Amino acid sequence: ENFPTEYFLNTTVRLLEYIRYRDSNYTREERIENLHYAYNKAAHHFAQPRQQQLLKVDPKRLQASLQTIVGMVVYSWAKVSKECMADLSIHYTYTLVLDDSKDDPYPTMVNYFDDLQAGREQAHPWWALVNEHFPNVLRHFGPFCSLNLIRSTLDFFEGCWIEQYNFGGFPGSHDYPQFLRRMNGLGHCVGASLWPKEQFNERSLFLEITSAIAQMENWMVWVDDLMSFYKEFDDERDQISLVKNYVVSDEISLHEALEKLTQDTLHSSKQMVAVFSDKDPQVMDTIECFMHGYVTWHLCDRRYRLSEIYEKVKEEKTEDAQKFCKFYEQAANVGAVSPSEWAYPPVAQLANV
Amino acid sequence: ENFPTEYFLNTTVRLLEYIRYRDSNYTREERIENLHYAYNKAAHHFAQPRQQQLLKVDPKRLQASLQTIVGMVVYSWAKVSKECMADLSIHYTYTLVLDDSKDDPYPTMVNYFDDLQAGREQAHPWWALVNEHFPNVLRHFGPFCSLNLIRSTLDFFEGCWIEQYNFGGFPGSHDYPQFLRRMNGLGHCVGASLWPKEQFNERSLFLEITSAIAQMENWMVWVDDLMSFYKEFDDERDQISLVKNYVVSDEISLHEALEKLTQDTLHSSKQMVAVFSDKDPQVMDTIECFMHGYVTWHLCDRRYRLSEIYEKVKEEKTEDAQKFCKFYEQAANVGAVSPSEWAYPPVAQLANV
Ligand SMILES: [Mg+2]
Ligand SMILES: [Mg+2]
Ligand SMILES: [Mg+2]
Repeated sequence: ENFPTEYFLNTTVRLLEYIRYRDSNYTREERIENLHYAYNKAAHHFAQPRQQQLLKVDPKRLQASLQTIVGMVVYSWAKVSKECMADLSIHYTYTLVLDDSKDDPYPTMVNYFDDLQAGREQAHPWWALVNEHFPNVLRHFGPFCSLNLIRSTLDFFEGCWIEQYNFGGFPGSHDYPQFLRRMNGLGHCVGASLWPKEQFNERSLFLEITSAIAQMENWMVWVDDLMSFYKEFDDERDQISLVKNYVVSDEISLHEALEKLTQDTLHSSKQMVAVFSDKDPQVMDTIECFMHGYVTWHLCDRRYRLSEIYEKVKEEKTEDAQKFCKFYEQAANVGAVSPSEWAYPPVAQLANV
Repeated sequence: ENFPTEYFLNTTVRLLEYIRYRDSNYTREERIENLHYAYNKAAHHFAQPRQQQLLKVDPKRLQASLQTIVGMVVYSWAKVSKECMADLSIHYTYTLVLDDSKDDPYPTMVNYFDDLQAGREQAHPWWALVNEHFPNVLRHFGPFCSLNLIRSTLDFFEGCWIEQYNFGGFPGSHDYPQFLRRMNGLGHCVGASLWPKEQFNERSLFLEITSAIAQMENWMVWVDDLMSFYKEFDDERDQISLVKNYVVSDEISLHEALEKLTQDTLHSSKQMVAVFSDKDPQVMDTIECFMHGYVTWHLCDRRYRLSEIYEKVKEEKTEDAQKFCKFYEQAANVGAVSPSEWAYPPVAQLANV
């Protein structure tokens, strides 16, 4: 009934300690420069007439979606170039936006393969925009990493299709929940997009990169699920989250579902550190900066409402409460930025022009 | 080292006993009918000069691979049409060929996306043949199932790429083993290819089909990991396997890995029943025919050399050796068919003509 505040607090602090969440050389001024650069290129992109006409999305939602994504990319893909941040920001905004569509994909997918093989534009307008823009993203990567982004985005499309059914799985279908989360998680897209060929040699680091994808896929989706647990707790609109599907498919209490998620998240966090600590320094740096930035993004983006938790235990003398607050303040310290400092002008204004 | 023959018998018996292995998908006459029909069409396809030119494989290997796959398809896709069996046999023969192949995809995947988007033939000859043939397979399915086949085949390609490095994962990279197995397992391709639109309405059974894909993906791969353990054990190309990757990645004994696998496999089997038992009978039927036929195929087909094991423990007085031999005999009774009764003429002969 009530939110598991202490249990949530303990797990979150454990998660941050396990990943060695600490300060970086990534400054606020640098952040702002990156945020504005990525926002500005993406904003001009989505403001073009073709994009404005084929991408069915409410203007205010697009604006909010773009801002949250730019934040996610600039903060988590800390080592990539500005161009790479901008181009990845566009791709991930396309993916987030597809979740606003309730339109049945069936009719637009009947000739998917034949049109693809023939080089004809796809019937589904989202595929038309995404496949047209894709090269701007792939140009930053080698063939192996590119193949991964392509596959993950294709999986994501199928995941959105499945979700239109608002199905959490048949009771007893234990393998359904993760099958769905992987399908919609963009794990291999995220995992592989951390290695621009400009900074990494895909062939020389094949093993570390392949391993990063395998481990980051689960780390990223589970951390998102865990940190989204507070905002989703009482959301009666959101009915098929991973945790909620665990309840339905595994026939267990929400608490047990949360326990499952916590165990997987903490273990994933430890093996991440254990495996990459001794590997190539540049690789460990990218992985570590992703984890930290990804957490900071969740802590600083209003969408997750975690400030509400910080505000509820801000004066408790509990160990976890105090540790959570210190971490939170650390995050806001470098992540709490006013949108007026980078996200301007609005996409709709550039669209009218 | 030495093959855990003793434990191999223990696990195999447990699985067969739990699923209650019993193949009754065909009369001997029907089985021969389908095998020949599928083989004959596939044989004429692979004998075409274009196919002979681009598919780089030793004639004897192609021949042996085709017969192994015709058996897999006919034996497990018992409810689909002869045409579907044939077209699926061609597709899965392309994949098995790549499955044992040793090539570097890298150079021919550099312009993969751009060529795909422009409708230009792919540089990698395998993709050139597979994508050209694909429509003959997809015409049997609705858009959702088709999308699944496409994704799984693309995943499979990446899977074989990774295997080229003979990497079993970094010690402690717990997520690597299954990451790779799903990547190379063709799970969604197999699971989705069980629902031809001629017999099933993709929209009326969307949930059961999605569920079947999710659950069968793991049953399918795990069952093969267990049963194909023998032929892979000492094969250089198969040293990177789920079982052997569990050892390296999770730092555990081959024994523990096998027990882990069989436990998963038994659980997967249990939920398959629990979930589909009381669902649409036509769906349950296709699922049952696949599970039993899939096992029959592993016990009879050459590729898995399970006869060799039979010819060694047949005399042994162990209880497992007796259970295994009873099952092996039961499977041969229905599945042991002479190639001379259906696999003719040889591909090579049709090619020279
Ligand atoms: Mg394989
Ligand atoms: Mg193989
Ligand atoms: Mg195998």
